[PDB]
Amino acid sequence: DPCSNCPAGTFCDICSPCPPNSFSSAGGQRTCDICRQCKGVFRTRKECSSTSNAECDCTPGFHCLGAGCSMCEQDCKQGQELTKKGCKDCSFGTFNDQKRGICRPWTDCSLDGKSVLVDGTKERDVVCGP
Amino acid sequence: CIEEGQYCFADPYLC
Ligand SMILES: *CCC(=O)N1CN(C(=O)CC*)CN(C(=O)CC*)C1
Ligand code: NA
Repeated sequence: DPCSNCPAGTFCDICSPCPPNSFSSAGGQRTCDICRQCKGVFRTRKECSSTSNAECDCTPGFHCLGAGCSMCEQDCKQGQELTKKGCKDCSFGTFNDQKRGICRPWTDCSLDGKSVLVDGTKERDVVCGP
Repeated sequence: CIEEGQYCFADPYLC
């Protein structure tokens, strides 16, 4: 109650503003949260403020995974997929059109009762002719 | 998904 007036940017114990490298998102807090820091492969997208957390993306050659970019995952080329042992070319039959994710099998045109209008590649799916 | 290592880094603030 006394504290509910301590506004965002501060905590209560007496409304001391947030320490360095600390923030408070709303008024009323009995403490400020420590700021995420963007280290190694994580680059700073938005600096920490007294009322907002730091935001991180990834250095070029990596890309963000997870809610709020909790992980940086190495890129590969179209026609590859990342593995526990690095970028591998797509096996014949499979394609990746992005710098992330897995090689996916070509479409089976026979199944939907159609011919392969155009052959696939390690970057593009086949195209079927109805 | 691949394991955390030299190809994928986890920010332990988040993780
Ligand atoms: C698909 C990756 C994934 O969800 N996990 C693996 N991992 C990594 O750090 C990959 C770079 C640990 N996991 C996390 O979710 C950590 C934040 C699970
Ligand atoms: Na925030």
